[PDB]
This record gives sequence, structure tokens and C-alpha cells, in this order.
Amino acid sequence: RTYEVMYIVRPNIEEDAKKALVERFNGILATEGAEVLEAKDWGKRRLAYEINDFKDGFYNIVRVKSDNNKATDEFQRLAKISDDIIRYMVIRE
Amino acid sequence: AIKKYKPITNGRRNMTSLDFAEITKTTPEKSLLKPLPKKAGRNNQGKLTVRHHGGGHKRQYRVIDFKRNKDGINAKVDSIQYDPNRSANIALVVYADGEKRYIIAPKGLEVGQIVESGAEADIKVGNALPLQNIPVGTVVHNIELKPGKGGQIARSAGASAQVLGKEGKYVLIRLRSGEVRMILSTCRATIGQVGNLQHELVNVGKAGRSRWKGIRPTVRGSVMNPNDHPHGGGEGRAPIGRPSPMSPWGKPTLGKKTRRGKKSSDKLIVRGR
Amino acid sequence: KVCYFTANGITHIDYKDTELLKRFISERGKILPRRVTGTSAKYQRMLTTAIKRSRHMALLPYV
Amino acid sequence: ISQERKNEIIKEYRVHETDTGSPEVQIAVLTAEINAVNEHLRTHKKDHHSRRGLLKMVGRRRHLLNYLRSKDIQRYRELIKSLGIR
Amino acid sequence: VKKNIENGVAHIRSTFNNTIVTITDEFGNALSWSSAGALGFKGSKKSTPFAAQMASETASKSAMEHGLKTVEVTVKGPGPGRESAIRALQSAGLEVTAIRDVTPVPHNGCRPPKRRRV
RNA sequence: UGAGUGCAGAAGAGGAAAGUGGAAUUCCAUGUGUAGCGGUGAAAUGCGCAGAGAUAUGGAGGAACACCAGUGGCGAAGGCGACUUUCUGGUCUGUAACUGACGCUGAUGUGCGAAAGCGUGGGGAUCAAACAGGAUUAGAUACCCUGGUAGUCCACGCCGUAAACGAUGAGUGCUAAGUGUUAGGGGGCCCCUUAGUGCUGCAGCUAACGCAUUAAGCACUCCGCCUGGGGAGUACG
Ligand SMILES: [K+]
Ligand SMILES: [Mg+2]
Ligand SMILES: [Mg+2]
Ligand SMILES: [Mg+2]
Ligand SMILES: [Mg+2]
Ligand SMILES: [Mg+2]
Ligand SMILES: [Mg+2]
Repeated sequence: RTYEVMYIVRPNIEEDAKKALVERFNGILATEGAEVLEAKDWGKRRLAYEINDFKDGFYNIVRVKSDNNKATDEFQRLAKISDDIIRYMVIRE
Repeated sequence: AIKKYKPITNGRRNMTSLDFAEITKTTPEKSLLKPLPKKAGRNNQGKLTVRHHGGGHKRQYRVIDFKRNKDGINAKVDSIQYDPNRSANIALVVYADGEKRYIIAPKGLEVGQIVESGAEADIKVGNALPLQNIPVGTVVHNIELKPGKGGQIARSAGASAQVLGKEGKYVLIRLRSGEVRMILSTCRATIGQVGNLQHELVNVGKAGRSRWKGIRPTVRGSVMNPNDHPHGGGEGRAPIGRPSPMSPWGKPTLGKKTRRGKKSSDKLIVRGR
Repeated sequence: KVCYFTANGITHIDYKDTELLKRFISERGKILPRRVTGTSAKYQRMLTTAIKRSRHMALLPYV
Repeated sequence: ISQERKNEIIKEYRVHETDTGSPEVQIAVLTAEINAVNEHLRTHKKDHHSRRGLLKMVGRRRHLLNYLRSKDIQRYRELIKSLGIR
Repeated sequence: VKKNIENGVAHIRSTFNNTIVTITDEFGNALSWSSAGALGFKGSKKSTPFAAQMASETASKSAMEHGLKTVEVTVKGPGPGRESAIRALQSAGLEVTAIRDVTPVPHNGCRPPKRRRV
């Protein structure tokens, strides 16, 4: 089961904790009986509409192969808490 | 959920009660019990100040941690027990240093399940955090209003509160009863609803089943005499006979607010009701 | 007229290719109809899914 | 279910190797299916659209099973004791 | 009493029984409005193109005292008052920097009211 | 050959639990600023100088998901429309490995069944029975207007109805054509063919209207139902 995870990180995080955050989330998606076919990053791109009085934000794709869904569920769960994160979507492909 | 007893007699005719299926041990922990004699509304003066108490089954007090100061350590739920001292069910949590303490058990807490505490904790149910590290919207219980004292604002069954926002040093909380209140962000809380969510759907069926609890009967004012109650007196049944329904000690009771107004929380309270 | 996807041989539309999707949109962010674009129904339905996903992820506007 | 479990079970009930269409094979598959759908329903008990397919599967099973009973009671009795459905 | 704001917005709300034309900053702060009811129009006159012109003129002449030359136009609602109001705004000695016919159209939201039978 | 399985493919608002999002309405608080707003065939009640409405910012909360959208699709029907994940059913095409009539219909029975309604417990923005007021009118316990409780919303139960309509029972087969569309397949943009979905139309049928390869035709099988109108879908059970 090959999934595809993309999320958004608020622009006002410093690069170090931003790298740390992305290591955290890749390690989450991988370290629950999965692997990562690719782990990608675009850049601080523009948004079509504002979030919480943010205008632009980072994007990060994490194309995952897995099964049993636990990793993706925990991703959604923790991304809910993390205010460093704004959006998240998973798409089975 | 609820046991509906069949109607043999007229005392079990409309009764219900609880399955008691959340409950795994009955025999408590001897080490944490304390005595609890009935006082029955009887003051220091010996006098009956508060009515409609007394004459109930005896109880023994299960000593509970509303503080959760044991942080960093992780716990393991052992048993979910009964507490007569309250409406909720409790849990014997075993810390890895080998200590046993009771807590208010939430909705969805299972045996063998882990319970952390502190600021560095996960956000899972049963875990105890301060309202800083608790994010917005999450549903919580057992809030303390003074850091170090212990949880006082969500302790009954099925009860919970909601975190809304932050005013810097303070935190907005949407209590049950609909009343919003700033609370200080060092103060701890737990994630979830308190359990025994069907405690309110219990029809008691009998007068005895209330006397077992310690509830003497309420006599009404329209039957007392004028020496005893201002609603009282009258030839035949009589109505109230006043602009306002009054209490026994001669205060109005219907609609009249009874709150002190130079109190220190009056600014901490954003919305009421 | 003609279908763009059938024309180009592409058979599976991605929720991330705004430089492919933004020409199936009006000025106001609205999804264009099929009589206008000349697409097939299969690919039009794909467009709905991909576009609305892209809008969720802010890759395109609702308006 | 999937082709994996499907093959895994029809291998051991097929009367021979190229057979994949005998009543025994079908009803074994069906029993697997109805058990799966029941375990779905015990959670999502309000999916009547799926209970419908369950009922169709049961009827088709019983029809095959009556036919096999008519044909060879020995295979009937053996299959039902192997599956535990009576 | 004095205010010196050079550029602003004009918000033209028009309906089938009234128009209102208010003149604000580029930050949502009011300087002036006018309304057919302010001018005294009562009935099927408030609906008209005429009262629309007269209200736009009155509010623009109330607002140029605060020193306004350019102004952004912001239309809301249906009704045959908006075009006349805007032409009148050109006649009121003010320059027109943008029209926006934005109208709150929901995404299949709250349930509207029942149908009138007359 | 029919009916079913398998293998390779396709589509899909089919269903169920959770999760995310944006536009709008309402409400609140603050700023600006002042004379009405709203509504009408026309007016008034209502709100408003205690600063409304407009406007900007922000928040709370509930409901429904604009454009795509289509005589389009799916579902046994009822019904299903944002997006996502998890679970899940059924159908179509091609093949011709596989079983070899296993099929059809189906009384009693069982179970699903719009909307309203009921019970419990939550929720509660909009809309809105009843209710109040204004207006209209000979009168108006109506239309129209301002408001507004149940209710609409969620879960677990119950009811078990509808112009629940295609007013057309299910299954199978034969009977001219033409043209659009949906998901497929084979051949060389065109042809041919499956299963659906619309229009026009010959034979035939029909009391006429009209149906006409999605029959209301030709025929067979099974089920239910009608036997003048009212009383009466009443009464007793
Ligand atoms: K219908
Ligand atoms: Mg007496
Ligand atoms: Mg007295
Ligand atoms: Mg008397
Ligand atoms: Mg009296
Ligand atoms: Mg009304
Ligand atoms: Mg056809």
C-alpha cells in the first residue's frame, strides 16, 4: 500500500527546528512497519489563501509504502497537536 | 450500559441501575484506605446546619492523587474500582518505581494501559499536563486552579472541559455549565472525559435506595407552619402567597443571585452561565 | 472540440500540477465546465478530485 | 478478501488441480466471505447495503449445498464437518 | 474636526428596496454615508436609480471635505442602483480606481426562507 | 448454450466510523461614524441616538457542501453530491481454464424502508408548524410583514406510511430502423459488438391518448390484485 503524505510547515520556524521537525515526521512515517520511497521538499511557497494570518508556507512530500495504517494515523494525530504544522493530506495511489 | 430490572414489585417497577461492567476488582487496596465517619450536616457546634443528610451506608475513604506530581515516570493501570465517595470510577495506577495510587479513571481507560505525567508527556488520555503544553480544543478534566493544590474543576462522572485559547499567562477554559474562565497555565489537567458516563440515567426506584446513600427526606414549606417557614401556614392547601418564593431562613430562592461581587475571579471570568 | 488529456496521452491527474490545472479554471477560481474545456467525463471527474484536493492544500484558491 | 487467501483455501478443497469451480470450492469461499462481512458488521452494524450481499451469499451457498446434498451425501457431510456450519 | 485622507473605499450596497453608499478608508473606517432614506425617499423611490445617484453624490460631497480624490468601489447586492450610483460618483468630482462586484454567495449553506406567494 | 466460480480489466454522489477544509448566515467584543435600517402593492408592528444598519478586524458555534453538475452515474427500492483515510457490498466487459441445470417465481415469514412523529441524552446557527403583533379585508383565528417554541442536526431505539410514480410486478426469448450519451472490448478517425441511458419512428397493439428492442407488441412460467358509486378505508373483532 503506497501512500503519499504532504504537509505544510509554518514559515516562522527557524531552519534548525524545521529540519528537526521533518526528521521527526519522516521517522514517524518510517518507524512503524514502513519505509519511505522518497522524502522531498519544495520550499517556502506562496499560498492561495491565508491560514491564521500566514500568507506563505513550506511544503514537504513524504511518499510512503507501508501497510496496516498505524504510522499514517499517528502522523495525523500528532500533526493535529503540532501548531508548527498547518495542513496535512494523505492520498493512496 | 444500564440494567432495567423487571417490575415484580412496585419498588422495582421503574427502577434502573448500572451493569458495573467497567469494574475489574472489588476488593480495594488496604494501603490507601482511610476512615470516613458520617457527620450528617452536624457542625462543630453539634448543630444541623445542612439538611437532608444522614442515615446512610458506611464508607471508607479511598485516597486519591489529584496532583500528579510524580512526573516523568510512567504508570500502568492495574484495576478500575468503585468509589462510593463520588460518582466516578477510579483506577489503581502502578508507577514503575512500584507505587500504587488512585486516580479518576476516564472514558476509554483500559487495564494494562500506560499513564504518564508532566510537561514532556504525550497527549493521550489519562496523562497529566499543564495548560501550556495542552493544545487548543482538546477535552480535559481534573483542572487545578492553584498550581500545587490539586484538581478541582472536573471530577464528576462524564464531566470534561475544553481548552479554547490563551491570553498569555492565562488560559481560557469552557467549563461544563457553559461558563468560560481564564485559568493559569502552570496548572495541570488530564485529557479526557471522566468515566461512568451513564451515572445520570439511573432511576432510583425507591426511597430506601436514597436513604442508603444518606439522603433524609425533603419536607416542603407549604406544609410547614408559619413558625418554621414563610411559605408555610394556611387553611387548606394554600399557595405561596408572596411576590417571591422564599427559603426557610427567609431569603428568596427563585431567580435571585447569591454571589459575592468584589471577588477576585470576577475579572478572570469572561463569560458566565 | 478536443480533449486535452486524450490529446497528450496522460491518463492520471495529479493534485499538485497547478501549471496543468490552472487553465481549467476561470478568473474567479471556478471549475470550468466540460462544454468549454472539451474534456471527457472521466478526466473531468478526475479534475474535480485533483482540483479540490489542491484547494485543500492551498495550491489553488477557492476564489 | 484477496486472491491470496482465496487461492490458499481453494487449493485444499478443490477435488482436483485445475478445478476452481466446484460447489465445494465455491461454498468454502462463500463461508470465508460471510464471516468477513459479519466481522465487519459487528463493528459497523448499520450497513444494511452490505448485509444484503451477505444474504445473497448465504442463499447461493445453501443452493449449492442442497445440490451437493442431492448429488453425494458423503461429500456434503464431509464438507459441512470440515467447515462447521450446521 | 479635521481629517486628511487622500484615498479610500466606497461601499455600494444595493437591494430591491434600498441602496446605501458609504465611504471609508482603505482600512474600514467610516467618513460618511448616504441613503435614500437619509434623503427622504420613501417607497418605490428608494429602489430607483435616481436616489442612488443622489446618495452617492451626497456622500461623496460629505467626504471630499475630508480631502478625497481617488476611491475604490465595492458593490454588494442586486438592484438597478449600482450603475447610476457609480456614474454619479464619477460626476461627484472623484476618480474611480477599481470596481469589485463581490457579493456574498454561499457554498450551499444556510437554508433560505420560504417563497413569497404574492 | 442458461446459471455460478476463476483469471485479466473498467467505472461509480453504493453504504458505515473517524478526520480535515473553505464560502456564507447568526451572535458577541473592539475601532470608525451618524440618522435611520428593514420591509411593503402601499404602510405599519420590530430594531435604533443606551449609537443601530453600513464598514473592518477577530472570535464562538451549528448546519449544508456553490462552480464541477450532465435525459450523467450508483443503489433492490427508499435514497446517495465538499475532500480524505479505514472497513465493506454489488454491477459491466473479455476470456474461455472450472462445476455441469445447481435455474426462475415465491404465499406464509423475515428485514430494509422519504418526510413528519414519538422516547432517552446531547446540541442548537439558519429556516420554521403552533403562538404573539402589524397590515389587508365586509370579516381574515389566511395569503403579505416583523419576530418566534417544538422541530429541523447527532447517536441508540420505535413507527412503518407517501402522487413510496415509470401510477406500468419479476424472469426468459423473438420482432424494422435512425440518432445522442455512459463504462468497456475487437478490427481497419471510421466500422462492428456487449450492459445501461434518452429522443424520433414502421409493423403490431390501444377506447383514444399513446407504447414501440428500456413495449403498453408477440408468447410462456410464478406471485399479488379488480369486479358499479357512496356508506367506507368507516365500524365490531
Ligand atoms: K419516490
Ligand atoms: Mg400543617
Ligand atoms: Mg414568617
Ligand atoms: Mg382554599
Ligand atoms: Mg401562605
Ligand atoms: Mg412568517
Ligand atoms: Mg440501448
